[PDB]
Amino acid sequence: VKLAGNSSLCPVSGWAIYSKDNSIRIGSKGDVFVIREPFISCSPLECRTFFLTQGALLNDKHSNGTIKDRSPYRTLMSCPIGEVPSPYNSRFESVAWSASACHDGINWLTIGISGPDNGAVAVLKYNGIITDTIKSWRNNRLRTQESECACVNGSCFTVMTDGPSDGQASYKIFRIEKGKIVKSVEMNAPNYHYEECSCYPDSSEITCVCRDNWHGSNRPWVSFNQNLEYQIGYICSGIFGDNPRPNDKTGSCGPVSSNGANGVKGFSFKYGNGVWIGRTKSISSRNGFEMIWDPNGWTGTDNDFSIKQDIVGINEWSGYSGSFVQHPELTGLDCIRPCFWVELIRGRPKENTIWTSGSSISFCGVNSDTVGWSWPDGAELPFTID
Amino acid sequence: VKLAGNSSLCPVSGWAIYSKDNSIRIGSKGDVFVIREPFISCSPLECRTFFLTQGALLNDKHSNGTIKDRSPYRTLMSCPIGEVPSPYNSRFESVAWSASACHDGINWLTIGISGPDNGAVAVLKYNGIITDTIKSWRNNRLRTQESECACVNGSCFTVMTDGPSDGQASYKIFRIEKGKIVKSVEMNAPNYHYEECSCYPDSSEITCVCRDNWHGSNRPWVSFNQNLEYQIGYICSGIFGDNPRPNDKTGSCGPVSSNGANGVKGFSFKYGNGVWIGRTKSISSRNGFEMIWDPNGWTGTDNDFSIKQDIVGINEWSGYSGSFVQHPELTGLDCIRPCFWVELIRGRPKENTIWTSGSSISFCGVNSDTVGWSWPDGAELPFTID
Amino acid sequence: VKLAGNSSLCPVSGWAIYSKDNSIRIGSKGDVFVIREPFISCSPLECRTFFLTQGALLNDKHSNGTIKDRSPYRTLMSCPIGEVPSPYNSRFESVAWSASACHDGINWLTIGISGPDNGAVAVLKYNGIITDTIKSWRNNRLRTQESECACVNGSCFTVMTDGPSDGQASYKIFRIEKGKIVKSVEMNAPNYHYEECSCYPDSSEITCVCRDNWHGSNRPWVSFNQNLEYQIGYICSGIFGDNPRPNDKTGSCGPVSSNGANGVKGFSFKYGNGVWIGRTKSISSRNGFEMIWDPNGWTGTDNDFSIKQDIVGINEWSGYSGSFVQHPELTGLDCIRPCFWVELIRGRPKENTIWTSGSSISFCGVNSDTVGWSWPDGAELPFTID
Amino acid sequence: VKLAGNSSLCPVSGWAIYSKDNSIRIGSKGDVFVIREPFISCSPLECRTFFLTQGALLNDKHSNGTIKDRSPYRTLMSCPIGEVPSPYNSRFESVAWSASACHDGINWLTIGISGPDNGAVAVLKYNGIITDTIKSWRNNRLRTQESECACVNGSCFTVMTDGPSDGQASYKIFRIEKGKIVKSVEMNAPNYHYEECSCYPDSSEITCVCRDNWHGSNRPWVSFNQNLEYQIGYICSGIFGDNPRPNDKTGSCGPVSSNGANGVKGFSFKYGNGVWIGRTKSISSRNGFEMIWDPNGWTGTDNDFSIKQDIVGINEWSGYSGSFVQHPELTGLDCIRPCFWVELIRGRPKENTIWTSGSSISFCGVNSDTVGWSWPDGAELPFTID
Ligand SMILES: *[C@@H]1O[C@H](CO)[C@@H](O[C@@H]2O[C@H](CO)[C@@H](O)[C@H](O)[C@H]2NC(C)=O)[C@H](O)[C@H]1NC(C)=O
Ligand SMILES: *[C@@H]1O[C@H](CO)[C@@H](O[C@@H]2O[C@H](CO)[C@@H](O)[C@H](O)[C@H]2NC(C)=O)[C@H](O)[C@H]1NC(C)=O
Ligand SMILES: *[C@@H]1O[C@H](CO)[C@@H](O[C@@H]2O[C@H](CO)[C@@H](O)[C@H](O)[C@H]2NC(C)=O)[C@H](O)[C@H]1NC(C)=O
Ligand SMILES: *[C@@H]1O[C@H](CO)[C@@H](O[C@@H]2O[C@H](CO)[C@@H](O)[C@H](O)[C@H]2NC(C)=O)[C@H](O)[C@H]1NC(C)=O
Ligand SMILES: *[C@@H]1O[C@H](CO)[C@@H](O[C@@H]2O[C@H](CO)[C@@H](O)[C@H](O)[C@H]2NC(C)=O)[C@H](O)[C@H]1NC(C)=O
Ligand SMILES: *[C@@H]1O[C@H](CO)[C@@H](O[C@@H]2O[C@H](CO)[C@@H](O)[C@H](O)[C@H]2NC(C)=O)[C@H](O)[C@H]1NC(C)=O
Ligand SMILES: *[C@@H]1O[C@H](CO)[C@@H](O)[C@H](O)[C@H]1NC(C)=O
Ligand SMILES: *[C@@H]1O[C@H](CO)[C@@H](O)[C@H](O)[C@H]1NC(C)=O
Ligand SMILES: *[C@@H]1O[C@H](CO)[C@@H](O)[C@H](O)[C@H]1NC(C)=O
Ligand SMILES: *[C@@H]1O[C@H](CO)[C@@H](O)[C@H](O)[C@H]1NC(C)=O
Ligand SMILES: *[C@H]1O[C@H](CO)[C@@H](O)[C@H](O)[C@H]1NC(C)=O
Ligand SMILES: *[C@H]1O[C@H](CO)[C@@H](O)[C@H](O)[C@H]1NC(C)=O
Ligand SMILES: [Ca+2]
Ligand SMILES: [Ca+2]
Ligand SMILES: [Ca+2]
Ligand SMILES: [Ca+2]
Repeated sequence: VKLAGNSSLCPVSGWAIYSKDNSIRIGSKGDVFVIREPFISCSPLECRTFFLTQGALLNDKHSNGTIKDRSPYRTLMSCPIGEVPSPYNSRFESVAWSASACHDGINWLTIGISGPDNGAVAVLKYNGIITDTIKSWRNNRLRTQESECACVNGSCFTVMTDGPSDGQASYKIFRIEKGKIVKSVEMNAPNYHYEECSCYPDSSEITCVCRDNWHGSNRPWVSFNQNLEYQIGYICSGIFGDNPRPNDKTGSCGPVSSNGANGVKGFSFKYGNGVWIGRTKSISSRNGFEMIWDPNGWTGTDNDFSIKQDIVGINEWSGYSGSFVQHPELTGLDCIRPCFWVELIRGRPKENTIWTSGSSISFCGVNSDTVGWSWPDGAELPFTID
Repeated sequence: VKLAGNSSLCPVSGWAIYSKDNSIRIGSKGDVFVIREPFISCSPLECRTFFLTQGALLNDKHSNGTIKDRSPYRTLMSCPIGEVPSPYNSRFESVAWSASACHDGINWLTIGISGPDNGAVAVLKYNGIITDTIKSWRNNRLRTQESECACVNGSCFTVMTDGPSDGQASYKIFRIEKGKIVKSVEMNAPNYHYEECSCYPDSSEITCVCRDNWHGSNRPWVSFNQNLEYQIGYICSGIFGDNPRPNDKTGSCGPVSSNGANGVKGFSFKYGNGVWIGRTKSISSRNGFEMIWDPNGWTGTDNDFSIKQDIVGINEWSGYSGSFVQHPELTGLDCIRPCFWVELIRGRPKENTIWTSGSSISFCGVNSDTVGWSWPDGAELPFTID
Repeated sequence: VKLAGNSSLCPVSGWAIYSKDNSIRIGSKGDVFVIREPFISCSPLECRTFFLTQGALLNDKHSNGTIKDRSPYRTLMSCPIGEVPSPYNSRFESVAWSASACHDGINWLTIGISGPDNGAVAVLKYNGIITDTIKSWRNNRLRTQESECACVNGSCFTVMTDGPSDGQASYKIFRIEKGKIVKSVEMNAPNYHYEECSCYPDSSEITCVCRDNWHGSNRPWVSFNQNLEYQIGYICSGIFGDNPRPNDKTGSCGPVSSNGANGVKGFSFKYGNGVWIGRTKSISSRNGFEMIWDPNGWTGTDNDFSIKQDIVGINEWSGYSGSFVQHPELTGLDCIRPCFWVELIRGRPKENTIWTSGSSISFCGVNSDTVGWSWPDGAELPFTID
Repeated sequence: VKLAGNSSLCPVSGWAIYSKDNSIRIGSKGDVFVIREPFISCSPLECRTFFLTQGALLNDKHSNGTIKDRSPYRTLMSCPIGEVPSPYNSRFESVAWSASACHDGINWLTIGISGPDNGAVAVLKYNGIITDTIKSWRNNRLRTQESECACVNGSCFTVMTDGPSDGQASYKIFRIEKGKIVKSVEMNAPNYHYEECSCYPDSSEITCVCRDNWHGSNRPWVSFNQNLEYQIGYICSGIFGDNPRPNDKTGSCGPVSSNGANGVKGFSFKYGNGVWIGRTKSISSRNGFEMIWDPNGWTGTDNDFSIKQDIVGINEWSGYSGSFVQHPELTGLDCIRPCFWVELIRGRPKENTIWTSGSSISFCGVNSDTVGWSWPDGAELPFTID
């Protein structure tokens, strides 16, 4: 049966570890894909890890990072959560160098973008069958979430960006039913910048927390109903969630220009005026990870926080991170449980290898005892191929 | 339930990318079969990639291409679409050095031809159980589609050739129910030459577009009803569909003798007087691929065209290509969707290796926005074993 | 539903190739078990390949044939027919250095013998659960079929041997329901010798064709009803079915002493006074394979034959061979279809390697066009490990 | 449906071999995890082998045993019984360096403990969904069974220890329904020491046989009803069950201090005043294994016994061992069948390698004929990586 999506988020005091795949450790000898963007999404039966690959395995010559991000070889694929991304346990999903995926309760929806930078096409599959497409409307690198879309009552929702990572781009929200786009709207957001949105349902509404690559070191957000009537803003907290970023001062409800260029895929959970912020430990590099609870960090600008839980050690490698949810139809709970994944990037540019790949850890929000720690990748680099 | 097969082909203005397995890139380290003829066919539940193997893996000594094409080691096998053809994810189908496969809605039908050059036997399996055999009637390399067969109303249909690739041969159309041959007819086609037919259903009828290895650089066709009452011809378009071929001149509704010797497996879709032609970019070798819409190419002789969409770049390796359809019982559409696959041949004879294998890309016909590009194999040759 | 087993064997004029796994060819690089005794058995849903392994893979040091046949490491395992015996696609069945398996229509029965030579225990599993055991009654290498047992109307049947391979041993027939032995009888067979019986159902009765290791170069048989009331004899045909054997003279309805010592696992199909004999092409070594039809070879002693079909070339490697059937509950036929498998042994003692393993080919009996040929192993020995 | 758990243990006169995975032998070439604690547990449909991994494979550099036992990389995973623990056939369960698992009849319950030594958290999953957490209450290495938990009437039960392995610690019994902790009680057991409990159901009650790492060379026990009303004691038999241990003298119903320091995970089955003791053959190291029936060993102090059955030879490697049961809902029997597994440890500290891993053999209790033998690991050490 289709997901209702009408209950609020679960109250969450801590994050319990849910999975760890040890991809790069195992891939040293085993046949494991070189991957990026290991996002998680759940059906009413299971939870899956989606990822992007150049069609190359670790410790092989083809893992040579000479190929561009947006290449003809890049594919979206999925494996069971906690298992390694192997050609022997992965479903092929779509040919894509930018992707999104979500289950409406009946079938899997996957959004795969491929093609040239000046005319990329996003191909929509529902139950493995192509059901719709969209072409680039600004002819400048059509790109999407790199994490799960959000589904409420048989409609799934996503956000796409067309334009520069450098300045003003064009941002669109989409409403999708059974793989077919039934409504879309462009966001009136001058001076804002949206990339790689983490989106989730909450009381029949979707909230996305994204990445400003232009001039924001805090995170932009967009929230909308099913008719795509939206509000936009930035996370006001002085606890800045992007990377790179400055040290924590008083925040802003607009874009924080200080160290605002570049960014990393991220997420955050809104609870009234409060926010659960997932971010790196390092302000300048992709090192460490921590969950921080600010009871007024959504609308307030002060840099005060009450709860902080360690996820990845300051000296260890992290990277991309995204939100994912588990619905009452899967858990049997009365609310929608918030969860998150972290990509643990190893190799270039930070380390002396010829390749780059990411590990995967994930955590679920629970209202019971938890603990801070460090769950890093664990691979000993460089590898045999280097 | 049985596939009805009584609706028209879907109107198609473009081709969206459906799959890419990157199998040769992955097969550098991974345990992937050395394959040829990666044809796709679909059940009402899934789509599968069938292929032929010498029973050898990439980067192994057994992949040494000294063994003849019609060896006793050759086997037909299948794997899920977009995944690598590996011994760990492949389903064994039949012992064959020539094959065809299709799903009637209830069960899989596979046709595997093996045996000596002068007395080959086609073994027919319905649901993996041997249900019939056909013996070579002209004692000269009995051979079939290397592509999916077509099914209508609980009957599946195929074309088989017995005789030389050098001149006049014998061609038979077959009607199959539950894996049993219920009716066959020999085609009365002097001066014609049919090999490796790409066949598809359309309004309760089957259309095959084949390969003239004798004296034709345009593609021969045959079409028939359920009682096997047939018509024959060639594609009249000046846009020549075979390889090798001459440059585009005024076409012919018979065989075009210019560079008509030899060829490559191919396909085309008929829409009234018009034709969707898929072909290589080079006229001499198997390089590049493109889709061309000629509104008057089926029956008209001129070499004008409306639409052209790139698939594989001019300097990139292509090879075999074939058609497959998706029935409304799979898609929920009102028509039968045309799709196609391309084999991307790497190694001998063109490249300095000891082996030869094909990669896989597939596309499906949509009436929404698409884009031309190049989706090539991508493996760095030679390999360790070379 | 449970197999009736009450119809007669299918009339068979020829043998169509059913499978070929190319194990040793693929195992050169891939992770494939070193195997012996690749027998086939079928459930109403599928057909499976069972095999014995020392728990070692090809091209690995552990494949060193220093270990004895009846060791603690030997396990019975099964993989889908035509697929390679890999740790990634094989079900574990039982710890055994001698085995049998059959499906009664409801669940799998497996018989696994392990333990010391002077007190071996056969463990009976039904649906993976241990349901019964038998201990060695003569304390001399308790051993069984090395091929499928036979099931008629919810009772499965097998034959076990306890005693010397050198002279008179003890032979017992068993009746098994839901994995539990409900009746057994000892065979009153002085001067006879039974090892490695190939057994099949036929009109509610079981016929086994076995291997005389003592002093018979023709094959002994035993046939019985469901109450285990049995008849015994030898195949009278001058076309001798064992290996080693003499050249074809006039036969005997008793044991043929000439070249009677040693033997090979084999099979034969009784049709009234006639017999389908499967045997090697070489009289002294395990080379080649052929099917021979003698219209009076069961009860008559003359060495005349009307039909002969080549399976494996005279210069190629063969080995063990067994019978298997497909019931009307699987095929939809009115009779029980006879089929057979051949093990293609490579390595020691015949070849200069450190190991020994077998390939697998199988054939089904059909009443339509067939052909003789040679489908050999195909591996290039010696391997890297040697 | 829920497992009733209200019948008695089956009467058992011997142990028949159930499985052997030969994983270290296969892992020489194959891609097999370096594992510890290969405990077995059964659903009403299948039996599975759970295990812990550092996320490393055999013959890889990552298998370097310098990483601590309670690392962040440690994960609980499962595979079908008798198959190798491979990344290609293993199901991810939880992130854990200490674990327990059981099936209540409806769904799998897994318990995975991870986190820092001073604040470990037990994460409970029902059907793969986090349902509860328990935090370390004594802040000293919270740890559990390393063996299956026991389920009765839709409730599952486990034992957890918090405190030193050096002296007095804290021990708690837990009652779990649908993955939620409904009741727990602390054991009032001064002078006692419980670790790594092997627990099983019997007539609506649970009996655990554990490891005294403090000052006991005989095994401690605890037993309780559904309300967790418990009894405690030690196994009085002079046949000592732990390792290290002294030679068999007069026993004690309290802790036997002689060689009582340290130990190994083990199990035993209670039958009234009698006990089935599984133990190592050596008294100093982890070598050999045997089953012993002492008709008065549970409550009596003498060191006499009736039955003894060999499992692993005196000079062969053994290690951890634990109990698992098969309920009547799986077997169709009238009682609850006792079974057990043995871990076969190869490598450090005993052997000159860089790694440590365990093999797996399992046995089930039958009332029919059995035989003593030796079923050892069998791998030739050292390996290429050593
Ligand atoms: C990865 O790719 C790079 C770029 O193609 C390779 O760099 C080459 O290194 C050799 C050194 O002998 C030079 O001769 C080439 O000219 C380099 N190429 C370029 C474009 O500068 C590198 O060898 C590759 N690494 C692999 C395959 O492991
Ligand atoms: C194609 O054939 C299908 C199935 O044979 C037709 O659907 C049937 O149409 C008849 C006509 O009244 C109905 O009685 C049945 O209820 C239909 N069956 C199903 C399964 O739908 C369909 O009409 C045909 N379409 C055409 C002719 O275009
Ligand atoms: C592939 O097979 C061919 C032919 O069997 C091998 O070529 C041989 O190479 C030798 C020199 O090493 C030459 O004398 C001949 O041309 C070939 N021999 C024969 C008997 O034809 C080639 O070595 C093989 N490649 C492999 C196994 O990697
Ligand atoms: C297979 O096993 C045999 C027997 O153990 C090994 O033979 C040994 O060969 C070496 C040669 O240096 C001798 O030193 C040993 O004494 C031999 N053993 C015996 C019992 O004679 C052989 O090396 C093994 N092959 C492998 C592991 O590949
Ligand atoms: C063990 O418990 C089972 C299930 O609770 C008992 O079986 C039930 O017994 C009651 C008693 O009349 C019947 O009403 C039900 O029909 C039974 N249910 C099932 C599923 O069989 C069983 O009696 C108990 N066995 C004992 C007490 O030894
Ligand atoms: C396993 O890990 C250990 C410790 O990290 C490695 O041992 C090192 O070896 C060097 C000499 O090569 C010695 O100086 C030290 O004893 C160790 N170094 C450190 C920093 O502790 C060992 O090489 C590793 N084995 C592998 C990777 O195979
Ligand atoms: C959520 O939706 C379901 C189905 O529409 C409804 O039954 C339920 O009352 C809703 N829950 C709310 C509004 O809390
Ligand atoms: C929920 O689903 C029903 C069923 O289609 C739909 O009609 C209704 O609009 C929905 N309610 C929402 C979206 O709140
Ligand atoms: C075989 O058995 C079935 C069920 O017992 C019966 O219906 C059928 O008549 C039998 N076939 C024969 C005797 O030919
Ligand atoms: C076939 O099965 C029935 C059902 O159990 C049995 O009663 C009868 O004896 C059988 N008939 C045979 C074995 O011919
Ligand atoms: C074919 O479909 C069924 C199967 O034979 C038959 O009943 C029906 O009349 C036929 N329909 C056609 C030929 O369109
Ligand atoms: C436990 O089983 C069910 C579940 O609570 C309950 O109805 C029944 O009364 C109980 N039976 C016992 C404790 O034996
Ligand atoms: Ca930024
Ligand atoms: Ca041609
Ligand atoms: Ca003999
Ligand atoms: Ca102790």
